[PDB]
Amino acid sequence: PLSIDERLQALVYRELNNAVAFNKAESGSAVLVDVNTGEVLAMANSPGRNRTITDVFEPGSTVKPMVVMTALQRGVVRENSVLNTIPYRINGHEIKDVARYSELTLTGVLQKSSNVGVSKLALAMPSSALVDTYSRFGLGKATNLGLVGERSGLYPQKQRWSDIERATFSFGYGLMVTPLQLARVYATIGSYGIYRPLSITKVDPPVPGERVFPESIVRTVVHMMESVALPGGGGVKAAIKGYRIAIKTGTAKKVGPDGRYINKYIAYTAGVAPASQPRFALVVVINDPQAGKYYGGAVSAPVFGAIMGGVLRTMNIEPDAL
Amino acid sequence: ACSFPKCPWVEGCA
Ligand SMILES: *CCC(=O)N1CN(C(=O)CC*)CN(C(=O)CC*)C1
Repeated sequence: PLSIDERLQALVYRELNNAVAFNKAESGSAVLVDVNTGEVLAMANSPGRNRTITDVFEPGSTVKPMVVMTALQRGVVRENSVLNTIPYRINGHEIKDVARYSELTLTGVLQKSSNVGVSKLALAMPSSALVDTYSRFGLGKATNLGLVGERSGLYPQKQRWSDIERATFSFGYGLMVTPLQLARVYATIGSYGIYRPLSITKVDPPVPGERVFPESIVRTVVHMMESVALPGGGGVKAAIKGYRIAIKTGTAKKVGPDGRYINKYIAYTAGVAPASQPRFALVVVINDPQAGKYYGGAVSAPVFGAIMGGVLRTMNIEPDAL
Repeated sequence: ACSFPKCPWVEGCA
């Protein structure tokens, strides 16, 4: 007895197919998860013979919330901390943001997706800290739904860490995830730190999970993430009238089997909604967009908003904005 | 140039 809700599957496929066409993209995937049960409510590939739900990509900015949660847990920062976000060098490598800010709050670090801010959190913690947190939220763990190429992503078992490697890991690079893995991360965010397996078969709630992160810290960062879908945030194009949403939008470049990059982009948005009491985790990935826009916020955020808004209406979720 | 995993391409930071 499958967990997929065919209403949600049909609107996910419709919106994903339209976004793949609009962006003149090779393909796209979307995965929708119930943050209380781990049930997969929708899971779509576009086109339907391009089996991209299990393709791996560097998760980029979608890991930044986990970096803020870890820094708060370790007491590197407090809830109202302000970071110095002036660009600087790590081992000769210039660390910069899209836009230069001299300083950001922790909310600003997510709103502006500050590489400078998250690098300073990372280099204030042992290299083991983010390795442990990412693992707690399921990165490097198999998903077990029975799909071709499924497996466990590309996750470091690293003995030795340069400063720049510690920083790029906090940015979400030098590791790879599947859409299913990332959806499970965001389901663990939506539950406020309860890790549950994905299911393509129905379960009866409540589903006991593994406590992998304190509720207070995860909820703190979910509220900070709301800024990303407000003006001046990287994910404003994902905003849904009537709802608070907690998202991150990001971009990777495609890696060949030689570990060399080619000039094909992977645009993604991951999120939970409604942010007041999450119901759903959603991941949308657009592969090789070719209509002159390449980044997550431009390419994948609009379809995140179209799909999540359609889900919230279909499932009669009460609007939680204002 | 960039390479995976030792010198990744990073959004917003050349
Ligand atoms: C802010 C940019 C950044 O951290 N990186 C990009 N970069 C490049 O060399 C471009 C591919 C420096 N980085 C390294 O990991 C050093 C090889 C990552």
